[PDB]
Amino acid sequence: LLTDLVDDNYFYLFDLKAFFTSKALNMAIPGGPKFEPLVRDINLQDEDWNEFNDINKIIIRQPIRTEYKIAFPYLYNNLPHHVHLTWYHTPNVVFIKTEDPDLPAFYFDPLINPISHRHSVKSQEPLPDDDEEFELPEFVEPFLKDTPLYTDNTANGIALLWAPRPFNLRSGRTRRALDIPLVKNWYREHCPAG
Amino acid sequence: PNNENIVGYNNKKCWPRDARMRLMKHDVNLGRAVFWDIKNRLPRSVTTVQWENSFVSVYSKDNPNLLFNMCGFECRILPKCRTSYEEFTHKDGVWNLQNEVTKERTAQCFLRVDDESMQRFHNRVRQILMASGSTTFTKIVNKWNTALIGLMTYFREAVVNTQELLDLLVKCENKIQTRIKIGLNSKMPSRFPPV
Amino acid sequence: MDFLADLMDNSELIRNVTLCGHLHHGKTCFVDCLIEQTHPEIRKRYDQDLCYTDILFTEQERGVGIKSTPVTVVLPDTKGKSYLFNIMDTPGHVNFSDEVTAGLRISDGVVLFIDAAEGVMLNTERLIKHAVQERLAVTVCINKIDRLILELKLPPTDAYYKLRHIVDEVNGLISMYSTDENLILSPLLGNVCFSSSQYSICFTLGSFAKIYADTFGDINYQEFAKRLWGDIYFNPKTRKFTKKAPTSSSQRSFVEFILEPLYKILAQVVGDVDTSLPRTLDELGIHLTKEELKLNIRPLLRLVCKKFFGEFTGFVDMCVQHIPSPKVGAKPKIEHTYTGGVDSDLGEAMSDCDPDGPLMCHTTKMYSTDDGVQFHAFGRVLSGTIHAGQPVKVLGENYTLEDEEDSQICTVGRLWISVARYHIEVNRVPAGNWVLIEGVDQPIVKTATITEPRGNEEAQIFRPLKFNTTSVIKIAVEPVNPSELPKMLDGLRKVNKSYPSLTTKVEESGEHVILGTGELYLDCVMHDLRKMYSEIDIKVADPVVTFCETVVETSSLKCFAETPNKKNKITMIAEPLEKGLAEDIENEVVQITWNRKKLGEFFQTKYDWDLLAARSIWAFGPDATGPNILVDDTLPSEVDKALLGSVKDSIVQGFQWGTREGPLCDELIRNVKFKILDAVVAQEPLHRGGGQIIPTARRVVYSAFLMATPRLMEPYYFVEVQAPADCVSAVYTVLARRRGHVTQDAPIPGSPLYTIKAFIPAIDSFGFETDLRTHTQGQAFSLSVFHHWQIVPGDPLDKSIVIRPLEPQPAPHLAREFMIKTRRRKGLSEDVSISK
Amino acid sequence: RRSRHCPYLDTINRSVLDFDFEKLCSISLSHINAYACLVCGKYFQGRGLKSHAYIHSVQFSHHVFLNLHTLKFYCLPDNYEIIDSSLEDITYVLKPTFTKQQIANLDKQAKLSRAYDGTTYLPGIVGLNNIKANDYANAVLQALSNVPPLRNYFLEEDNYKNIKRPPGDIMFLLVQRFGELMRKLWNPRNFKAHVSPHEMLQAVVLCSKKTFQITKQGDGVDFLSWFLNALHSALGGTKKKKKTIVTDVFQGSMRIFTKKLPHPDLPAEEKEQLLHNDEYQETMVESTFMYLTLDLPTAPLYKDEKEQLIIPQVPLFNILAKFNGITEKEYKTYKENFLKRFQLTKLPPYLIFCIKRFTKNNFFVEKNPTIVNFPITNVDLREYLSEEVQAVHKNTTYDLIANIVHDGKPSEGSYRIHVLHHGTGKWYELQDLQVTDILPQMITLSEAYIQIWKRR
RNA sequence: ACUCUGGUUUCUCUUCAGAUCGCAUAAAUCUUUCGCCUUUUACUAAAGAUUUCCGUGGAGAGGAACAACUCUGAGUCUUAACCCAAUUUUUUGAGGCCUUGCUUUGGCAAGGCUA
Repeated sequence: LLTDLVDDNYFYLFDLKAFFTSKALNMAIPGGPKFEPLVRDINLQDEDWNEFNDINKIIIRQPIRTEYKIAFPYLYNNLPHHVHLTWYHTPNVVFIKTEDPDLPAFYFDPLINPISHRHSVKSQEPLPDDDEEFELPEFVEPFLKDTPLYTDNTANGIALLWAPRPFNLRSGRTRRALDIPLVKNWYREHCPAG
Repeated sequence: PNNENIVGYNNKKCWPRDARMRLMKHDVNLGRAVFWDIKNRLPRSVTTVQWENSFVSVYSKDNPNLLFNMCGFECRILPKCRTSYEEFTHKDGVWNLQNEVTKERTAQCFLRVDDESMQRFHNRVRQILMASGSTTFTKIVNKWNTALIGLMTYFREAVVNTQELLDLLVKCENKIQTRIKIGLNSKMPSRFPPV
Repeated sequence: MDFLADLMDNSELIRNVTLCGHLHHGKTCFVDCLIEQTHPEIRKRYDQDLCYTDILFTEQERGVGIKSTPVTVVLPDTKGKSYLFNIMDTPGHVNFSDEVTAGLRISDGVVLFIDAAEGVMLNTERLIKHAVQERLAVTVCINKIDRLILELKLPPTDAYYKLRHIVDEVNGLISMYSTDENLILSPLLGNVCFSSSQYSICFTLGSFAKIYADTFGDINYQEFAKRLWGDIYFNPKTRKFTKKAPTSSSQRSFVEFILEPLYKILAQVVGDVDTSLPRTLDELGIHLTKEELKLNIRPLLRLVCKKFFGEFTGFVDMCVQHIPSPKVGAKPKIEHTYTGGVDSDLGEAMSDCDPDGPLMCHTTKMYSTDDGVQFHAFGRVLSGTIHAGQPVKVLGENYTLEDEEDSQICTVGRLWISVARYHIEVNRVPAGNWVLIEGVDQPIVKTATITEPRGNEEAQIFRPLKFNTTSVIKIAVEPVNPSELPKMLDGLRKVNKSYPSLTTKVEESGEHVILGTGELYLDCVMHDLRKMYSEIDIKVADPVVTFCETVVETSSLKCFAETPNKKNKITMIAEPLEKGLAEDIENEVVQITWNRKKLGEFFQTKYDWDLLAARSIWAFGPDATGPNILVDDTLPSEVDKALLGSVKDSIVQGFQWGTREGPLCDELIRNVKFKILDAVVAQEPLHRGGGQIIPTARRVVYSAFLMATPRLMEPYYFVEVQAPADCVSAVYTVLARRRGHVTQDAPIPGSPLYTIKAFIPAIDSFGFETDLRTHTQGQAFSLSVFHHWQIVPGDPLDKSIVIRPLEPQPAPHLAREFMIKTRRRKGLSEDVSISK
Repeated sequence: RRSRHCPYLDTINRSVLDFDFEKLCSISLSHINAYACLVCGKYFQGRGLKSHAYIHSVQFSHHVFLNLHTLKFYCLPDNYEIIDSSLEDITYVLKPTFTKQQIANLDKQAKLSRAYDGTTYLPGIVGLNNIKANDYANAVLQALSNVPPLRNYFLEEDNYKNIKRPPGDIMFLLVQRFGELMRKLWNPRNFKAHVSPHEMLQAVVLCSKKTFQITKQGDGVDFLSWFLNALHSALGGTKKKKKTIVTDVFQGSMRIFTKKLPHPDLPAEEKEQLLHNDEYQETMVESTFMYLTLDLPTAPLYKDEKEQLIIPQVPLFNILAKFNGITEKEYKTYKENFLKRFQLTKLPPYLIFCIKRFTKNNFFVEKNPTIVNFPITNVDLREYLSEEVQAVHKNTTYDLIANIVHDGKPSEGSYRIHVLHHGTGKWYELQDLQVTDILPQMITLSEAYIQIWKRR
């Protein structure tokens, strides 16, 4: 019943603000809904030919799609009233889910591209000159030396961070069964192809 | 200085954007100049000419279409040299204007029923329907027939290109048929024979 | 805040810091952490990220930094010594590099924020280059280190490898851009911070060793910090650090002592909050209440790290030990930015940074009021003290010692110390500080220089901002109601004031033009212009880039022009410049101020130019650094040099005007070399005035350019795309439709995301980001910046080309269509006859 | 240095030199160092090299320029100042200068001022321009133009330049620009016979909360009230300046006597019982006034006894029956009725009459067509004044000097003003830019809307 | 390791609700624009303003249950084996004498003498 998504980059120009802008612009997102024209039914829809609208001065490279007019509304159309600015971008959540629980929680799986250490590449960085004067006291140790690096709950707990709202929070308030739409996240996504 | 000559300018909204008059700076200025010149030579006390009730259309390098509304017909002339690849005679309401001296076709008048005449016919149908409480079916249909042929025999060629009029004729015909049906019985028939 | 006011008077305890980096790298979140440190009543919400600097509603709705926000706070260091930090939160989006440039001018050092999961992104490299070229101290703050733990799940050794790789790449970039050896950045030197602004993690080696010292004791944290990095393994047997690993599985000192504890702290909370978390907190000395252990995992991580790491002292140590104070950094600042230089009497006076002396305040940013009616200039006080109610002389950008007309006398109103959402109203501000100034709005457009109204006549202005990018995207604007044109013009001047890189100009056809860097930049400009300021409906034309004109071959005819009195004749030809010469001229590699000997030596050595031709250079480009060369090739035996030199200034001015406004369109002329072959000059000085030579010089420049085979040059964007492995094909498909070719697609080390580098035309880049994100389901994000000018395919002057009304033209028809439609929009004639 | 050697003086054409436009560069949209070309009349950027003015000079061969700020003439292609007494007239048109000697005798001279175009005109009778039917603003400004004390106060820029202004205040734009417009109107050497107040209109629009816009006309009385209040407020400085020029000229004092009336259904005995309560007793309120609002009687609803509709006629003293102790005027609010009496206490030196021609009925807004018969040369208000204030006010005779007349329907309103040229008995009707000599008898036959009277 | 601090659950009631009352989402009425139009009752779909309904939070009050069980916070958060001092006080070599100035005298001020 849940969603495989880890961030809201999938809902780019396909979120509540984007649909509000669409409806206010009397424009239809290809996968989005359609509404009747807003109160500005005949505001500038039938604007006649003009020296400012002259198609002879317009250079055509790629047609200005509705997505362009919704992503940058104040730039790509006139009269953007009751228009909501959609969220621009969130950094790509790069969480790597683990299929086999036997593998360590902190692990360099093949999905991660290897890091070139390049120690042979010429690179000189400051060194302490092997000064024997500084010696750590015998009673100092790295923090949490006794505690292990990871437990059996570490991977599952990390996976709970990148989870939908009911499962990313450890405590909440009870809701009546009516208020839980189990399929609301299904039609909020794009309709599958074919 | 602010280029406001385009604000109050009137053009025929009946035609598409690329079909009506294009509102360039030079030609809008020329049209307003022509109207001002014509209005100047008429004394205000004797008569007057209002810009709002007037329509001024130009034809230049920046306007391939000439627009005017004469006797309820909205005509748009388009020379064969401008935007016209070749002539199609399949369209009924297009007049093949022909150069008399050279005996050759040079332009095409695209006819269309004026919106004022549309509104006049619709109001006539509304008046017929309203005065039908005691009117017999024969008199209602006779008034319909008279008004309809008065419209059609006038705009015989211009109705076909006028898609808004075709939908209006059907709507008015269905309205008077519904009037007769509800005069017959209160409940609407599921299907009522045209015979 | 009395201690804050008293701290302003000590220039040694002041840090002017600019936070810079790529888009969404934690700069704003870091400033939020600092404010939360200094303001107990301001606390971030559990789920909604506090954005204290993002005060604009556009920034809040878009979630992207747009304008720089100054923050002045008192931040204690490791030793508890409080300082006064002037922090600029520059936007990270590449389209808003103007705000970064404005911030760098009034700053002495740079804190570069880099995402830990991401590598060194496009804006990171660009801002590194800009900060190095602006002569500022560079310090790195590798942010979002939590990603390597809770998101990438890398082992601590691999996290160290990723951090080391980031540091190495930054060091390589700095070495490539700079020459100074002491610019090496390393956490051992204290130049690098590792931080997680989301979970309030911030530490250097020094601060974390200080944590050890405060916990264990009898440890020299300064000496211990010098061992907590690099391949310096720790030997538990001898309790000493060795460059050789004592055991086979021995870890680095950084991994063992820093990365392992961090991983364990971030792993006992996200997974083991229920059991073994109180034990770990007791082992760390952290105590949390019953109601604080009930928080969700992310607020719990933030609280635990705030308890364990406490205040932000490693960042303060970085900015104190490496970013110079205004007194220390004043001399390079004056040497770089001031026109007169440090040699002048004021230049010597500026280096002292005396709070009492000649007031010279340089403002690079202008912030609007709530209603938008009034603007407050913001800048650094480089000498003297400004006061409220004090009249000032407000120099412009064209102000010189001769004209003295660009300046204007104004009365300084209320003064403020700006901290994002609130401002501390002050009565005076000493030198070396940042101040909000009111009552100075009218004479200030873009940058400005403020001096005392009387007593200072040597005062020149500071050099205007040299932005890292050129605004090439052009949009036309007209009001819906033509009667409201004055309101739109007022809005245009307001947005010109509020945007450093904005350029509002009027074409000969009356079309108002706005120049921008990208889609987001112009979208924000238009949103401002509509909502604030003008408060009227405005129509926007389809965006169109600005072109440049060049010649691909030498002119086949010796073009000539004559003055109206026909007493002067100039013969000139135009040929293309050598490859890379225009770029060198634009990049200020060679200047007009150079003596002729060094210029000739450079041109002969690096370009194989003849000594006679190299020493005959007269002027450069439309402007001082314009990419055009005027060479006096007249034979001395034929034309007298002294007679010719009498009109040298006039012909140079005509050349500059002609290269500014090209023949083909009203566009800049680029990459063209002009040779003066024959120049008949009248002897009487009345007939050889400027009003005669300048139009003749412009006409001969036009004729020489037209006869030489002309071409249109269009701007090309450089695009960096963050996409996974499976989305690279979609990026290729999208770039193919827009005349874009890919130069590099390399995987990011330490991340599964790829980086595709490609060049796209700026006129085919409209909607490119939207198409890329739609076709890849939002998994491919791209940033575009102007890189270079490229010749448009086809022949611009081919009159046989037929342009369709609403159809894209083929490649051979691109140049002709571009020139015709540019001329139509400009309001010029239909085509340019070669005769003119 | 080579002044007086300029050969481009003859190139200057004074016909196209209109300084009524906003001083902004034609390309850079910058108000700083705006240079006005004396050949084409356009404004440009600056004198230096690579400036818009410098490029324009070497492009159209326009070699003469004027600095709109420093009132200096420059030849940018050569970059040398032009100093000559022949061009002093242009600077006077751009920035008129009025001395005390010229101001004092400005009301005692009668000569046709000579304009460059060849059309004669007079100072102070110049008609303003209309921009999208803003005739109300022009009428109000001309009404204030005919006022000598306000004009003299605004003819000297130094009279208000050195006052204290709040840092966030914008009301001062209504003072300096108004003074500039006053100087332009009374310019004896103006190039044209008309003045177009573009900058003044922008100041009015900006200072107002988008009220009284240029595009849409507004009520004359409301605009005049706002203008007077803003002038009083702006000139008040960073303090409460009780005695300003506007206050000393137009502001007077009247006493309001209010007697609350009980509900009509209340019995007479209970009404008398409530008469003991101070709520329904007379209450004295002494409040100063900027103008006097005269309310016309209701227009006739039928025809006369001779089956011919007659234009209503009312004497001036009949609508002046207000503001005295005898007349009691009922105020029907939405809740309760009041009997508000008015008693004049302090006649201002100049009195402003605002006849309420436009009242909104239960469904729409109607205009009262009642015609007021008023002598324009001798009216005495000593009778309306109290016996206590008639001793101090030894002067009560008022002479009409201006009369704003509204004609037509409220929607298609047209504003015209009949100004009185001081020093002559002639009356001038100012309709937009048109100035027409109107006989004194014809003024009283028009629908008077706003009137100004001088004590003298 | 000291002493005082004094709950949780549940059922009602009265009020206040900013806040996603509600990570959910209905209906009715009115006024505008339409769509159907031929009249109710249903409606078409946008906007605006209301009301009702299904629920919710805080605070206050009154009963009941586990009322007896402990918290947290504050309070000073209160102890001896063997080992120690050149930067602030139980190990710290810091003593005395004289000169002359000066204070009403006492003394003070500076310098010199050491061992």
